Amino acid sequence: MLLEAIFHEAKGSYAYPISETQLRVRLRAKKGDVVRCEVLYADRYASPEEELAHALAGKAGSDERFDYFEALLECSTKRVKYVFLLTGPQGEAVYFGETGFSAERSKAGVFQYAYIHRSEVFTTPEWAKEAVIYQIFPERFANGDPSNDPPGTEQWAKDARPRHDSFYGGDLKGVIDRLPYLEELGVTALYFTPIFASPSHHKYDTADYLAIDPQFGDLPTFRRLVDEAHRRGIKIILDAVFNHAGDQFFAFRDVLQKGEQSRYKDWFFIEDFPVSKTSRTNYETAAVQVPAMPKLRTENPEVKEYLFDVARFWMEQGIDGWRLDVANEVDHAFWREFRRLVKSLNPDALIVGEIWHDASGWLMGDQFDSVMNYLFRESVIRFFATGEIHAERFDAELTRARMLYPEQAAQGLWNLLDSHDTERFLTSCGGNEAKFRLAVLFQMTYLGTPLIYYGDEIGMAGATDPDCRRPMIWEEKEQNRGLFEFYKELIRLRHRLASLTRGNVRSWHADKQANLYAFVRTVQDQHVGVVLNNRGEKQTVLLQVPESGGKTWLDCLTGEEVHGKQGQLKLTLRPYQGMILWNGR
Amino acid sequence: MLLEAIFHEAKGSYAYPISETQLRVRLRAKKGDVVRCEVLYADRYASPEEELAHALAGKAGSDERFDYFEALLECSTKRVKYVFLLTGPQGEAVYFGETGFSAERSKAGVFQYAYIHRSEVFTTPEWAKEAVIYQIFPERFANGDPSNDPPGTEQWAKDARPRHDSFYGGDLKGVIDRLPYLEELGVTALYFTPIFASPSHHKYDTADYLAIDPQFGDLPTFRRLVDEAHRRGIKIILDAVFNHAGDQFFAFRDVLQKGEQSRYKDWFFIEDFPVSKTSRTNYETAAVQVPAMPKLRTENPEVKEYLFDVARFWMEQGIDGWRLDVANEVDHAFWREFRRLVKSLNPDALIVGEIWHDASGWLMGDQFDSVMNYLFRESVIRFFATGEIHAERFDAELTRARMLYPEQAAQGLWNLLDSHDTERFLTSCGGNEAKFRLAVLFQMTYLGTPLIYYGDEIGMAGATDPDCRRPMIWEEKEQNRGLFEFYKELIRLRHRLASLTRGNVRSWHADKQANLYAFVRTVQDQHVGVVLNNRGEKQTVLLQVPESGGKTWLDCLTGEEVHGKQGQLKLTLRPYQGMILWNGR
Ligand SMILES: [Ca+2]
Ligand SMILES: [Ca+2]
Repeated sequence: MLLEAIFHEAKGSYAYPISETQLRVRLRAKKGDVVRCEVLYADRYASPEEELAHALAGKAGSDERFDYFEALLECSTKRVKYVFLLTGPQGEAVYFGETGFSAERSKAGVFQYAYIHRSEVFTTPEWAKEAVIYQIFPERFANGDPSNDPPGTEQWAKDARPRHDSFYGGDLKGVIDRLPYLEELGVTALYFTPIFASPSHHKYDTADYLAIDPQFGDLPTFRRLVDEAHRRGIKIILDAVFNHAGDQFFAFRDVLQKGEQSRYKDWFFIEDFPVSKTSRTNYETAAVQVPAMPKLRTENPEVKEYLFDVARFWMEQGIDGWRLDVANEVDHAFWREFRRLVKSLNPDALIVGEIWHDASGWLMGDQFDSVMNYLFRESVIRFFATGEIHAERFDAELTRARMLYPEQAAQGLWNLLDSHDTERFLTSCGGNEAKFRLAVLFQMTYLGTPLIYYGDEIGMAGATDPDCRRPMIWEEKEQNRGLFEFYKELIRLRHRLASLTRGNVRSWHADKQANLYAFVRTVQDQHVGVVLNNRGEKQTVLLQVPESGGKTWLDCLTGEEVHGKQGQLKLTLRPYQGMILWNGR
Repeated sequence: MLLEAIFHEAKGSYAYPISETQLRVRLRAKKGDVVRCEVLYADRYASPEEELAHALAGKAGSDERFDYFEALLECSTKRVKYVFLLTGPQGEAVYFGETGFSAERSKAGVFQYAYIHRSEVFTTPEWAKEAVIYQIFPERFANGDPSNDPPGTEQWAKDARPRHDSFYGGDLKGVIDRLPYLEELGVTALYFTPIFASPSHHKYDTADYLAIDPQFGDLPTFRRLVDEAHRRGIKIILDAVFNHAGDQFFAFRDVLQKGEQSRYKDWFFIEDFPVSKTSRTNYETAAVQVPAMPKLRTENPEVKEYLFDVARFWMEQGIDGWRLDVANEVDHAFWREFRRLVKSLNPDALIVGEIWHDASGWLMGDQFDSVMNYLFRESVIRFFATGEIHAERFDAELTRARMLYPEQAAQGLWNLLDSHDTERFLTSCGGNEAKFRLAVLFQMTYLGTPLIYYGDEIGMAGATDPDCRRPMIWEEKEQNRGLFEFYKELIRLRHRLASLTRGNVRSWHADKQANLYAFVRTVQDQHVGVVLNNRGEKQTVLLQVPESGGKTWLDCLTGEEVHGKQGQLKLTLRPYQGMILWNGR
């Protein structure tokens, strides 16, 4: 076995506590090099001649190139040292520890998780563990008050095709007026893109962090939304853009006028004076050469304190969480402290980040609760929509992203299909609803938090920005109530099947030919196996089902009962059909 | 090449800044597996059509199983994305990125270091980079004040062989009287084991954090010691026992008297009252069943604040840093805040921890400045002392550990040859002074901060505790002035050769048969080579030396001037003789 491909670390995503006396440990190895992984451990202060504890690490999954083994160590003393006993195909015994590899245990040394502090056990809000988030782009969701529509607002019709500068008048009132609809669907939370006062159309260049932009509504209106949403069981998540402020931001304005003599000169990253010029920026800004968005020096305590105050303000209005924008550019110190604050005001406030790359440094538990799961979108798009990859490959990408962070994070990653910055998934599937349904079926049964982009639930289509931001279709006649009802059912099943919300994920079957993928969600004794026939052909499949997990299963989508014989389940899936088999326990 | 054995991450010890605009990158792969590692990178927002910047990753070293490539990235934007270009022994090329591996650059994906904030750049005290520390065992260094000796103190003589309950009267006053000696030796700091009010002999069970143990002196004397030491260019480091307190601790005693009625019961970990019993305890303690050492709940704001105040008090007295004890058992949050307090009070205050296992998590730059290099000792014991490992193996251990943490930490690790909890190194050398001397030569020229155990410089000997805690030999005729002068010369050389304090390390030669090891420390244009012939026989060797690094060398220890001919250097070493070649640049 290739010893240089085996990996572990007493930290990060490979060693972390799930409670004060339970330590989870993961081990990576060349796919196929290890067939049996066991952990021998003991208290760190245990006598040398003491009997070691045993814990078998079951194989948690495999990806494109590696195998991952996982074990749960019981540590009543909250202190543990451990060494891996890896067994290969030809029965070779190799010990693995901090010192390195060796046929003799003692020479391998041992890994150590010094101590488990409860304040360091990754914890996220309970409602978010079984939530269903709904993204709302205010300007295009619903116009509840025409009195606030800016000049040039265009007609609200299904045949309307937005342009970069188009205006439809969507506002908060609109949302309040539609909560009944959103309640019917079963969404548990609403996620709003920036909606704070700004002079631009997109509102990412914050003019006043303490006020709702006039075109969307006012503070009194926002409070009404918060409450009305709250009694329907819907939480509110606001989008915070702390990485940079807008060029209308009061503090920035003082710099544009007082320059060097500005009480806030150190609140930003300014090269030299005069403070500005057209087409040329002499101060750091968002991305590259964007004068409207001067970068904020979050490292500056005064800046820190203001942003925190901004945070305090809106949490006082009763919001439930924040989706951080371009957070990976704000110092960790800030986020570590932001968390501390946000949680102190409301232990149940959610903190979701947006980072387009391995976000581990932010998902250890002392910073964000989760991040947008773009890896999930890439995988479902290339698998369900374009077909660039087959089911077995789909399985790989899926497994790899999953082993990225600790389980507490994986469970609350937002699984999006699209957003206001990309084309609508139905478009991605080329108008093929049969494909859309299977992907939605997956989205609703996989590990993570399902996020629905406004309108997709009733069949809205569209190209990328700005064709993805078309006016919400409210004409019951123009809506795909068929698809809508589909979401309802799925959201329903996900709320009653504890396994779909808080269970683990283990691949069940993968076939590059049949392009059929199946996985099993498990929590306690309940098992729910999802089978995806991503192929336009009626197919039969024989699945392995060890009798231990049950002898009878129910397909929650058809009520059809399927029985297993001698460890096998014969399933017949119509073109692009998905099955949700509950073990009834 | 075997891709499953190649490793990298956009964080930790494999990706970190060294400046606000410079990012170091490390990559490892199977030994011999890769021949060229290039880093192609650009700003995170750079246009897809722009050319990528190139960066050559030199092989920073290699251990028993891996090769380590390291490169430096120039990021003027403080934002960078990059991909690796790896070539095998057969010229086959492949890109390595976050996405995975591919012959195509784009399909490899790209690693990303989102942003480099100045507050996150690992920064350690400048004086610590070129320091030489002397570990003082208060009770056994010098007795300047007979009136404060503990009852039953024994005669201070060379033939004395300490026992567990022995006493000799060493105290702070003694250290003061001997400050001239330390100054002559050349030490720039003193490390004191615990010296705070405690009922026991060892003083690890803190009774009073704010007072010096009467047998050692009092605050006035401590102030005097700090001042007399400072004027001599010597700093003061105290040992902080924050993981647990003594059972005589004002807080613990209160709970002991009032049980659940005490306002300090939540400062400890108690399962049920009343609180007390011998060999058995109803409260968590350091290690296993140690009544006199109840664990402090450092997670508690009150407990946190007290120790932080305790710190303030001593720093107000003028100390230069702390040695944390069992630091790996207190929460990280505590340690991060400790650092902020400490540096705000004195940016040049050192924070050294003691972890007996991979300490990376505490060495990212937001916690400790470095830790004791227990690894160094291990390699030195087995290499120079017992000879259990040969020069090539020694090479591996040394190299592997070097790559364990970020260069800023690696550079300041405390490299000890022994301690008060171990036998003296000379004894480990079975009394062989040649074996001992050669080790000191390596210690005084290798990467990290040399830590001299009191008396080792004059040839003290002894088995592990308590025989290593014999009273310091002060009678000049009874001291080994040869050894002493040896340390002095090596210590003086280390201060003049910038390479020896601020230079990197590269293996120069490793011969398992001749048991000769050589390395070179480099900074700017200066190169200093160290050749150690760890054999009791006269040996001759041919070292490589391309004319680029010079053709002339000087043995700083002997003054002998050697010359390289045709890129080769002829060296003749005497038994256990070491050579320090300075290229005079
Ligand atoms: Ca409106
Ligand atoms: Ca004394």
